[PDB]
Amino acid sequence: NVLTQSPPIMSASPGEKVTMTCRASSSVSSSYLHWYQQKSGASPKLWIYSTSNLASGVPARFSGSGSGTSYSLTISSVEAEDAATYYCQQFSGYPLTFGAGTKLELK
Amino acid sequence: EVKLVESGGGLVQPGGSLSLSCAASGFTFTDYYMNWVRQPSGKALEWLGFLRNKANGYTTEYSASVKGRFTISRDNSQSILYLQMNALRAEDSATYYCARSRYYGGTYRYALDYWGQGTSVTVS
Amino acid sequence: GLPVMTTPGSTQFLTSDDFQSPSAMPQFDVTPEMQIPGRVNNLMEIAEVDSVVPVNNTEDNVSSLKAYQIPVQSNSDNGKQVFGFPLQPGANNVLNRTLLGEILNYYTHWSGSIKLTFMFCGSAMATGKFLLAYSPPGAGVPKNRKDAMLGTHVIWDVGLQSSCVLCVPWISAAGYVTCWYQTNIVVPADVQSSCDILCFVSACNDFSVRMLKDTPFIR
Amino acid sequence: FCGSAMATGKFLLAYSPPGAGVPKNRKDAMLGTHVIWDVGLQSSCVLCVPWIS
Amino acid sequence: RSITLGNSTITTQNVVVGYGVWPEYLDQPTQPDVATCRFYTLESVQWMKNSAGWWWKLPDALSQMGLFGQNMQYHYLGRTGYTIHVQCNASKFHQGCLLVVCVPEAEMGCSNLNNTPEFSELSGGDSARMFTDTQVGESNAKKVQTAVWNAGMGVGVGNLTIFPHQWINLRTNNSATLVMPYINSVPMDNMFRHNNLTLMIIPFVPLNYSEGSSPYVPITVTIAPMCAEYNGL
Amino acid sequence: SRSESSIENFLCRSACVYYATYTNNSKKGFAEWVINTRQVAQLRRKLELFTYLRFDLELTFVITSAQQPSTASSVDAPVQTHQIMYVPPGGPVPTKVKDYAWQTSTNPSVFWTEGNAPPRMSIPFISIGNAYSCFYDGWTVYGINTLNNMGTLYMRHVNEAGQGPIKSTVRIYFKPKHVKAWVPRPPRLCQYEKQKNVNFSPIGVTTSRTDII
Repeated sequence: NVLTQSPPIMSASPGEKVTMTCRASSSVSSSYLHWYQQKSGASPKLWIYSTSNLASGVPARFSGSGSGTSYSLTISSVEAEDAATYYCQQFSGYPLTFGAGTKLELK
Repeated sequence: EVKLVESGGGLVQPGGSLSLSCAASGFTFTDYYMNWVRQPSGKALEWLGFLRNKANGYTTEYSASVKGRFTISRDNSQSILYLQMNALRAEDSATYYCARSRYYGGTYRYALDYWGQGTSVTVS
Repeated sequence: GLPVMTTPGSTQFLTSDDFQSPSAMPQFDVTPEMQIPGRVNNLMEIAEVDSVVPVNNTEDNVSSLKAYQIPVQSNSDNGKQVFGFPLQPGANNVLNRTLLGEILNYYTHWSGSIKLTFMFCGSAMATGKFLLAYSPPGAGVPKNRKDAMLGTHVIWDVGLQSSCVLCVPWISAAGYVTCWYQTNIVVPADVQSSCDILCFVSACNDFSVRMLKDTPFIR
Repeated sequence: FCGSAMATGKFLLAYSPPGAGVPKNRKDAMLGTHVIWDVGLQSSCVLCVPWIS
Repeated sequence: RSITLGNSTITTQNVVVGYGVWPEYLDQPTQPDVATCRFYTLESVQWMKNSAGWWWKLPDALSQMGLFGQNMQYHYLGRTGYTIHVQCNASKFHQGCLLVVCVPEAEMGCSNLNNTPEFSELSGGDSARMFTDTQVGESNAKKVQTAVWNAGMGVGVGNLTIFPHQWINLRTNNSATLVMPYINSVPMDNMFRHNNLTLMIIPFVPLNYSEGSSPYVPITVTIAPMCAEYNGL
Repeated sequence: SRSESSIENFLCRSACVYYATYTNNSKKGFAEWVINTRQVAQLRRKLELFTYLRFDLELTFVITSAQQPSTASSVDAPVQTHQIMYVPPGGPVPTKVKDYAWQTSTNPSVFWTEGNAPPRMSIPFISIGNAYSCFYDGWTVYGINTLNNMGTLYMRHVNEAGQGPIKSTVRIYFKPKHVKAWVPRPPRLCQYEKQKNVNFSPIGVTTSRTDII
């Protein structure tokens, strides 16, 4: 299974509604897809697990949805500290394959 | 609080071997799954393989492309982890992290929540 | 010689006929019989045993052993729906993949009763009380603890017994087998609180099936 | 067994016949003559054994 | 209470008996009684919090147990009946539910879809193989598919109670007993290329406790042969 | 009315279990089918509900023909005659069309011409042991159990081609009779992947609903 994230390059001004997508090559379960966030040369951190449940220590603006083969993530407002990379992870079988990447730069 | 420190990165010639070491602190080591994810510089992530806890009999499941050349093994004495490398190639120039996995409800999801600082392994 | 006459339907092949057939290998002296233990002579004998109901599906505990376990903990509100499931026949309900369900997906007409044996698997020091309301078909689902007591119901003590058996008919709204908190869970200290509940389903040996067909759980 | 009334456990009481060696393992002690002693059920298990000059 | 047999003696105080029939006996076969009928106590396994489940193949864990490992090896053909005692001992502050079931003809499936699992994976010699709570990988060559929610055979795990079984409910119940007759087609079969039974233990409600109690609960399993008969001149 | 739920009313049916073609003139046209139960899925899942079975067997073939495109010049043929050989477990085997193995002594074979009733035959219960074993946890290679082997079938024409080639199909039917069952088994939930073995991919227990209440 491969993950077609779309699109890789986005930029955004503070205050807007921004979405990114994670589309799978097959029908992956809603309980086996998670999200991460990695800063500029920093350790990656879990952000949303099982497509609807936020992690520990995150603000309440982020929420994701989707089912079947396409899954999305929605942020309410762009802030000053969340311009970084994003990856989605899947598991229908081995191996655990990761996504292409969503790079976000502030405006 | 979990704090996973890893060491052993540096120069190595192609065709040789290398042994990494990843230490654990802040939790009982025999209750959480231990993973290993490499990341090439500016490229997408790839997962290698993990190791189960004491209640599952200490088994491993590698990936399909990297089976055999590596070996995940633990020490019984201290909360420490090993990673044996054998017959490296020129394309394994990446950084190596240390991830933990845990239960969320009562089941096992496949996320990796807490990560190490990452040691860098390059070849020549 | 003897005069005969061929009726129509003579040189035909029916898929469900029964005529005496010529043997291919005579004089074979077949291997004799043996009293092997555990013989079944009617398929309703399989349906009498008890099987665990996956009543806690919720799209995330499906591929684990948390599908059979109902979480029960001492909350702050007095009276909330512990679990509940309808009794619609065949339409993806929770009794579909159990042992009673896998036989009754071969026939089209069946009509009888069901034993719903419960079991509280918690500590031996914790008490509590549970309502087990069954709603008859046609009547609405109870949305409250009070009117669930007005219907047919059975109050289930936990400290006295650990299994309360409920009988209910099942035909080919249709009913609800909802369960409500009556009290909290009184525990002593150094005892955990999050106890679980198993559920079983059976046959009450009093229903028949007609009109065989094939199952839809195959390609 | 003089312990608490809430603790359980199980003990093997292996007797070795004379001439045979001392058992150095749990497994072969089960192969000899032995009696398994529950603690939660009873609190005294009596063993009989001959003794010569 | 205090059942004695052979030279080994254990202590009991409700027994479910197979498919209704008590195990009985029938070239010329022999019926040895003085050197085999004893309670072979297997070694104990530890039930942790997040455990998965264990299994033993029945005419395989008794292949090193003393005199029986000779009578299996010197006598290839054979036919026996069994009697199992499973009891787990804990306090009144533990909680959990076990399912003890004894399945006949338990064929297991490999991880790879084209191969078959090797011998040293299907039966540990007098040791418990363990289930897993995840999936076994595909990239391995020969390993048994041990996902616990499908019980290795490709069946629903809740539907396993059709076989001779018993519930161990640590709130009230404490022990379980099974009596199994010899269930096979051929009356005298090889004992080395055949595993005619399998004793499984699966925890449905997992072990939970408070901080201060012991963090494991031991389970002991005791097997006792019956109607042991072999072939040899 | 539980009399329909009896075992005899549950398995004594008929199902197309094989379907093969063969041409008379290609020098490799002859059908071949090993007899087993694990061929079609629907007959398999109803038969792996039990462990040990014992049944007699009933076979019926519906042979039809079809004209292949010949060259020219007024093609006309007489009726065709199909020979359906049976091989018991532990016999010879044919590898070509014209071979000694068809003309052997103790392989019973029928001879059926077209335009008649279809050629039913019946095989009795053929095993050294006392019952067919639908499952086997042990070696003989793992999970084979060479005791319950029921033999093969072989079909070919006997009419040599004169002017126009003819290919023909065959649909072997199947019907157990006088069935006795033993040791019931819970139904197989996952899919089927291989014929000879029991391998599978893991799958969830039940098609899920959105909530507990």
